[PDB]
Amino acid sequence: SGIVPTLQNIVATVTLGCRLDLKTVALHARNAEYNPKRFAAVIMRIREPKTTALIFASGKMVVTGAKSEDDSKLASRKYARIIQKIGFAAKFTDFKIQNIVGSCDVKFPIRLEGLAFSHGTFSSYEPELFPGLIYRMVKPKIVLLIFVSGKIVLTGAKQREEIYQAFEAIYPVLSEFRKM
Amino acid sequence: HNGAPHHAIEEAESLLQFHVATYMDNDIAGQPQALQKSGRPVKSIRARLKGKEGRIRGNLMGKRVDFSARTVISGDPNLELDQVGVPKSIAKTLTYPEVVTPYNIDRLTQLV
Amino acid sequence: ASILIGCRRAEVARTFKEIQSLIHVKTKEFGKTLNIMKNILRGKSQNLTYIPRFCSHLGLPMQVTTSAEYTAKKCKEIKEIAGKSPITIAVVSIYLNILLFQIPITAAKVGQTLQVTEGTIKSGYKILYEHRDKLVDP
Amino acid sequence: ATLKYICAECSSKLSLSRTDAVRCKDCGHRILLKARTKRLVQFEAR
Amino acid sequence: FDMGGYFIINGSEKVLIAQERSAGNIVQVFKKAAPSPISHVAEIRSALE
Amino acid sequence: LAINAKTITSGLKYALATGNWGEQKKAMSSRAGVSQVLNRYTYSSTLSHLRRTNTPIAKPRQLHNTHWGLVCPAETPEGQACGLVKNL
Amino acid sequence: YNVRMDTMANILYYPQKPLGTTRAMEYLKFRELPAGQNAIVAIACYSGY
Amino acid sequence: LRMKHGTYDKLDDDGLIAPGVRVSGEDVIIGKTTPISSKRDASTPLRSTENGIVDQVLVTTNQDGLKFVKVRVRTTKIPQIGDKF
RNA sequence: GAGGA
DNA sequence: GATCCTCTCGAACGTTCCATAGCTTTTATATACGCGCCTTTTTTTTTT
DNA sequence: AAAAAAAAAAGGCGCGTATATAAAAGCTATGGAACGTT
Ligand SMILES: [Zn+2]
Repeated sequence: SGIVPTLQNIVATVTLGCRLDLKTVALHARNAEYNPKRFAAVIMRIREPKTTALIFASGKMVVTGAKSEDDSKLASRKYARIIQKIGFAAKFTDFKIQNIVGSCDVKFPIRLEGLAFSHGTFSSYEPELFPGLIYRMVKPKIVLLIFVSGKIVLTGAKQREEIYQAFEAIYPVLSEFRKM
Repeated sequence: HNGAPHHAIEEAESLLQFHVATYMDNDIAGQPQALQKSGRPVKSIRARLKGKEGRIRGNLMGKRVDFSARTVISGDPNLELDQVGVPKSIAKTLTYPEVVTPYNIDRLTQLV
Repeated sequence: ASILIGCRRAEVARTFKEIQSLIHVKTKEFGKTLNIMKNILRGKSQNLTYIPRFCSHLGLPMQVTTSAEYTAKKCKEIKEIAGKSPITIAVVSIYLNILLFQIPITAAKVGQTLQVTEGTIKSGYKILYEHRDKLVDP
Repeated sequence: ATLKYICAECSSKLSLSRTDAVRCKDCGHRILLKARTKRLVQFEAR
Repeated sequence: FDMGGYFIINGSEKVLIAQERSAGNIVQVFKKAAPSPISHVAEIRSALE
Repeated sequence: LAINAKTITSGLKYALATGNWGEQKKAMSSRAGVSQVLNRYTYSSTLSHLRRTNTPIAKPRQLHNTHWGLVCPAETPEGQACGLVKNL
Repeated sequence: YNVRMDTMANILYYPQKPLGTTRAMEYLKFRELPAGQNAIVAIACYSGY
Repeated sequence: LRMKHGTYDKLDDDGLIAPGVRVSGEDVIIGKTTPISSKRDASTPLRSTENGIVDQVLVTTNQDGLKFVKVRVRTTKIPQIGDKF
């Protein structure tokens, strides 16, 4: 065991607590994107940290695309200021971790069919559909996306250890349903 | 009790009446037969008794009994007119209950 | 979900795609539903079977099928990209056997018959030719 | 050899545990015979 | 020596007994008994083949 | 797409296996008695079976002159069915 | 018969074709699958048995 | 808990009698048991009247994939006092 | 189905 | 009705329109592995 | 003979498959209403 499921992404929503002018942000801001016919969301991205700001008409701004919690936070604080840089009285309010997407590798194929027959209470392999396996640990509430290549993808989390602590309790089962 | 759409009541009433009817007699003339999930109609009570192996003629006026046997017969001119040659294996099976008296107690002891 | 449950329990091999060709399920909500249903039934309480079905669908004889059987049996122990959704591995084992033989069922017919990739077969065949060492019974 | 089953069609030999129930491995048949015993059965010449 | 002529259902050989029936499309005339009011009848049970 | 073959398949099979000529839902209203089990007791019994003949339900039990040469004047299962069952 | 597996088979040991035959029995393959033997019968009242 | 009171000694582990074995009475010929879900006996003794030799035992799978078995018993019948001719 | 008588 | 025995089988309807929750909206990502489809690659082709 | 053009596809990523979160903004459908309609 002892494999850290590296967070492949971290999501975070921050509310500006205001109401911008969506056309105004499109014309004035530089790293901004917003299309009415598709979805009324401002597509704002900053090069450092490289995340995306899912800014809606109601000031709900989502920070996605970082790999760590604070990068998804640091980008947000930059995100709010650049909105303030437009000329609005935006405010960095209501920051929260939304989701932590993460994957790992075990370097050995796993008997997911073995995982499914004994741990079918917990396993789900769809070789015809999904080359991984969905192993949802209740405590912590983490889903282990368990691939035949060994890719154990973990997400549905806002706690960094929750991804980590769940794996430490699941590797022996993969060694149970391993080949070599 | 739960509201009376006044003429679904008859639609269910006649149903109940029909059910009881065919239950006591599945052979009402000018009727459907209450079938049972198989095509075979239901064996109402009345048909449980109808003649020729109803209860009466089949289980009361005549039944099937123990202590009996059945076989092919064969003539024999060395049997007294009233005798009958029951084959040994049969006699090994049919029995007759004697009562132990001083007259037979020894013999019965030998038998047992 | 329950149909695949019944087939697996009675040892019947059935493709999600076959089941979906029976029923419009969108296959993704189907995946989630089968997952949850399997978990429910596990609370309430082996991939070789697919070979002969496709052997029949392609019209293949029984010795060919048993050659494929032994190939698939060794497939589990021949990681080195063994299975990763082993339906592809089964179909490539079939392709190995037909190429070992002289059967005019060239990849086009088998692919269009089994709704499989014309390229994943050769992707498997790449490692299959190296793997050829551990596949000769007689 | 000692025997456990016979393929019906191929008329060869075979052995099996509680495994498969079919497949004269050569012909892959589905009917097998129970490979007559060796109890040296006794018989009465009459 | 087996001569065929039968079906195998569930592995049990079944055989269809020929059924006899009256001929269709044939006109027939019958007297009727005294109690009836009709003294004669001509009947024809026409049917498509 | 979505044609219930099992309808025809099972319908034919069931009808043969029981001989109730009718529908699988028809229990008694279906005519029965066809499709017996091919008496194979003795070769000749088999042959005779395959050429048998039935009549449901006018003196039909009689032996009419027109049977000459078409139906065996002799063979018939005396009993209730005497005269009804015939053989070619 | 020894290959069929059906209920209730009865096979004679030493069948014999009849001595008195009819032409037609040829077509019934009877004299190849006979169904009895030729006993030396004697018609007599021997011992009333 | 449902032993047939006959004689199970004949058959082998697969609940079958090898052909050529002599049987009689109501010796079981098929040992089939059912789970209670320990497990009760649902064997198949042969007819209490008769006896003979197991002739040939055929094992196969049903149409649907159920393993299923046919057994044939051989017996010689000599004419007796009552037989019909 | 079977069916003997 | 229609003998006798074995033995085999399966005010209701419209009508309007608020009120529930969803869904679906993009967008981060691990894998395989599907078509998708660009483009240049690569030929085949036509004319000079 | 030689130039130039006409056109198939190969291979690569299309995105797309599923898998899993996490976010409410056009649309859907469910859920609620009782009063217009005979
Ligand atoms: Zn064989």
